[PDB]
Amino acid sequence: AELTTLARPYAKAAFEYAQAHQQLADWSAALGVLAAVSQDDTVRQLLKEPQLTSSAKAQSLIDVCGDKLNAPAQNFVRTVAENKRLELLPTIAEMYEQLKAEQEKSVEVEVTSAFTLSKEQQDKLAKALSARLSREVRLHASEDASLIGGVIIRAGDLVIDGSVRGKLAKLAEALKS
Amino acid sequence: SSGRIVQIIGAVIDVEFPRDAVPSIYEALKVQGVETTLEVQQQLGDGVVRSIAMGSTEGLKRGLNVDSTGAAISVPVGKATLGRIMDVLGNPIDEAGPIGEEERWGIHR
Amino acid sequence: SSGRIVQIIGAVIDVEFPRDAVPSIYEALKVQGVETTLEVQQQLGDGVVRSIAMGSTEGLKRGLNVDSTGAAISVPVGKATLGRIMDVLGNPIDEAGPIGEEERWGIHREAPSYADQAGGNELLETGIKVIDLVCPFAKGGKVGLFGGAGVGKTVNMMELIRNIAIEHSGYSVFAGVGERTREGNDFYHEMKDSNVLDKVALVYGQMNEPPGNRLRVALTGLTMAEKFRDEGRDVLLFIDNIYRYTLAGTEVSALLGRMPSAVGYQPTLAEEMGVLQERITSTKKGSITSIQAVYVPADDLTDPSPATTFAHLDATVVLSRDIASLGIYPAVDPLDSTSRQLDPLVIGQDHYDTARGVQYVLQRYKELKDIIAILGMDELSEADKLLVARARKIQRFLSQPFFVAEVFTGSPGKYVSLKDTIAGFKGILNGDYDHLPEQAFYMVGGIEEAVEKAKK
Amino acid sequence: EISEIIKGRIEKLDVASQARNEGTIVSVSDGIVRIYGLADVMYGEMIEFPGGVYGMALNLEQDSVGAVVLGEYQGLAEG
Ligand SMILES: Nc1ncnc2c1ncn2[C@@H]1O[C@H](COP(=O)(O)OP(=O)(O)O)[C@@H](O)[C@H]1O
Ligand SMILES: [Mg+2]
Repeated sequence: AELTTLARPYAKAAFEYAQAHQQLADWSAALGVLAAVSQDDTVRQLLKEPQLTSSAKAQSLIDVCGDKLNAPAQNFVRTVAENKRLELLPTIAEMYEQLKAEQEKSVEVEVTSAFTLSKEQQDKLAKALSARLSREVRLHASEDASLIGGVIIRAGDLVIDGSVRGKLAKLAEALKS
Repeated sequence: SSGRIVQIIGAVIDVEFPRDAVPSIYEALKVQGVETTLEVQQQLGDGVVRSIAMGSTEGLKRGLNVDSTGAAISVPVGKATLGRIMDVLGNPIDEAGPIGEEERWGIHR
Repeated sequence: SSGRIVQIIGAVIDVEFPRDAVPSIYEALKVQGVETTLEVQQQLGDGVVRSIAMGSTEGLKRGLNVDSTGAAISVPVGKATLGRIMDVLGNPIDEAGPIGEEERWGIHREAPSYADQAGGNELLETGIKVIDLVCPFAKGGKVGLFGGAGVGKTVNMMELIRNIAIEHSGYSVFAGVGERTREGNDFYHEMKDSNVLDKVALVYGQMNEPPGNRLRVALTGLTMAEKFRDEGRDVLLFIDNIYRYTLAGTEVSALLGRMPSAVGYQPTLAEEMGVLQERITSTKKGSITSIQAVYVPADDLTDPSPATTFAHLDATVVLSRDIASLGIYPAVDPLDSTSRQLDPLVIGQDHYDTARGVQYVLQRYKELKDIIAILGMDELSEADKLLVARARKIQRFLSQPFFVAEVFTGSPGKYVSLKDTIAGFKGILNGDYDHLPEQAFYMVGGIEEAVEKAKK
Repeated sequence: EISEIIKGRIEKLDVASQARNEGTIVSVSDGIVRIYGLADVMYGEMIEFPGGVYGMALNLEQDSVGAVVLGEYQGLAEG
C-alpha cells in the first residue's frame, strides 16, 4: 500500500471540512506546519518512541505548533494520532493541496529550456496553456543545459516537448530500430 | 492495576493494560462481574495482551474490566483433592462443597 | 557516491544511496570496514536497493558505509586460469599467488543468438556400455546425470572425466556448485599428481559457503568456458551439481519479497534455469561439450527442479535406487534414459535396432514383475519364460567395473568399444548365449569375458 | 520553513536520548522478541536481557530488531 493510499481518507476529510466552513487557507497553513514540524530530527524521534501513548504524542505535537492550530485542526491531529497515522502528515498536506488546486481551477506548470526565455515568451506560453487546459497556469520556469535548444512543458502528468534533445532521441531510435 | 477488553473473536480475547501493569505470559486473569478466567498467551505491544478464555465468551462485550491474579492458573493440591471431581481451574464440579485445601500451586513449571 | 546499510536479514542486505547515484541491477558493491562484496538484485525505490552478500554477514550492522564499483562481478579469463583454483569472485584459493590475467569479464551475459547456433551430430564414444548403447553422446552437446542421494552421480562423472580426456586435446572448465570440499581436494591432487592439471580451470563454491556464493559460482565457471569457446576452441564444461544453483535461489527467494510457488520454490524457477542453461551451448565460433550432475530431491523425478531441467539437455541419463540395490553399477535405467542421437540417420540401423530390441525386452520383463512376485516364474508361457531369461542376462550385461571404482571392490576397470557393445547385446537378443549361466554376464566388460567367466 | 518561535519550543521538548548499545522490548511471542533502539547491534550478536537471559539478533530492520531467546522467554516482558 502506497503512502497516498493511506493518506487519502484524512486529506479528503480535512478538505471537505475546510471547504464547507470557508477555512481553505487556514487548513493550508495548519497542515503545512504539521508536515514541517513532524519531519524535524527531534520531533521525528519523539513520535517513534514505544513508551508514549497516542494522546501524549498528539499533545506534544499540538503544544509545539500552538498558535497555528485552531480547535478543528487540534481535533484532527488527535484523530490522526489515535489511528496511529502521524507518519502520514507530510502526505496528508500534499494531498490536501492537490484537492485545493483542483477546486480553485489552478495548475502549477514546470518549464525547462536550454537558455533563458523572455517575459514575452513566458506570457505567450501561459495564455496558450490556459486556453488548452481551461485553468489558471503558474509557470515555474528554469534552465537545463542538457537541452540543445527549445523548451519542455510539464503540466502535471501531461508533457509537451518541443526541445532539440527530444528530436535527436527520435532520430537515434528511428535509425536503431 | 486492572485492564479492559479491546477485542473478542470467538475464544480469543485481547485486553489492554496501563504500560506499567502489563500481565506476564501464562498469567491468569479474572473478568469483573462474570465468572470468566483468561490465560495470557502473547504480549502484542502497546499495553495489549492476547489471551484465551477458559469458558464460554457469550454475553461478553468490549470495555469490561479485568483483574490480574499475579500468578498462573493456581489449583488446589494435596490430600483434600482425593475422591473429588475438578475442572481445569481446580473448581469442584461435583456438588460436594468447597475443597478443604491448605495450599495452591501454579500449573506451569 | 556511497550508501548506508538500512536493513540486514540473513544473506540479504538493503542499502540506501543518494537519488542521483543509485547502482544498477547486478552491480557489485563493497562494505567499507570489512570489504565484503554485495550484488544488487532489485531497486526498491526512494534510493534503496536490495542485494545478496558474497560472503558471511555475521558482524555487519546498520549504518555502515557501502561503495558502488560501477560494474558487475568481474572474473579473470583466458590461459592464466588453467591449473589454478578460484572462488566465486575470481580470487585464487590454491595459495599459488596472484593470477597472471590479461583481461576480466563480467559474470552476467545474454545467451548466443538464434543465428549463432551449431547443428553438430558427431558421435562421442564414452567406453561405458549402457551409455553408448541407449544414451549416445555427441560432441558440442549437453548431458545430464539424474539421481537421488548416494546412487552414483559423482562416481559416474569421475569415470566420464577419465574416458573423454583420452580423445580430447583442448581445455576443460570445472565448476563446483554447492558439493563436498573433500571431493574438490581429492580431484585437485589427483590431477596434480597425474600432470593433467595444466589444461583444467577449477572454480569452487561448496556446501560450507553462504547462499550468495552457491548462487553465482556457476556463472563464474561458465564465464571462463565462454572465453575459450569464443577464442575458437573446443572445450569441456563440467558442473558438480546444477541443482544447487536453483536451491541457493530458493533459500533467498522469500527474503527478496517474492510470493512462493508450488512446493515452496521461487516463482522465477524456470527463468533462472533458462538464463544459465542457454549460455551453455556450442556456436559457429567454437564448441562446448557439457556434462552436469542433477540431484533428485527425495527420489522424486516429478519435483519442479528436475522436471524443469530435462528440456535443456541432448542426452538424459537417469540413475535408479532400485537398480543400485540389486548390485548393478552403473545404476542407469535404460527405459527412463534417452538421447537425441538415438536416431537411424545418426547412428545407423544396426545400433538403433539393437538398442530398440534391448528396450523392448526390458519393458516386457517390467510388465511381468507383479505376476512373478505372487505366482513365480513357472506359471509364465514358453515365450515369456525365454524373454525373462534374456531380460535377466541383458540387465546383468549392462553392468561394468570402472577405473575410479577400483578402490570400492578391488576389481580392475574395463573400457568397452561401441563395436563390442553392439555385438554383445545383438548376440544375447538373437539367442547366441542362451546356454551360459546368468551370473556370467555380471561385471565383465566385453562379451568374450562372459564366455570365459562361465568356465568357472 | 519552521519559525524561530516553533524551533525554540522544539528545543524545550521532553525527548529522551537513548544510548546506541541499549534497547526497549516492544513484544514477546513464542520465543521471539521484538526490540526498539539497539542502533549499533550486529547480525548474530548476543543481546542481554534482565534476570540473566540472552537473545540472538536475527532481523535488523529500519525501525526494530527481531531476536530469538537463548533459553526460557516466559519471564520477558514489554518495556
Ligand atoms: N560403479 C560403482 N560400483 C560400485 N559401487 C558404486 C558404484 N557407484 C556408486 N557406488 C556406491 O555408491 C556410493 C555412492 O556413490 P556416489 O557417486 O558418491 O553417489 P551420489 O554422488 O549419487 O550421491 C559409492 O560410495 C559406492 O559405495
Ligand atoms: Mg558423491
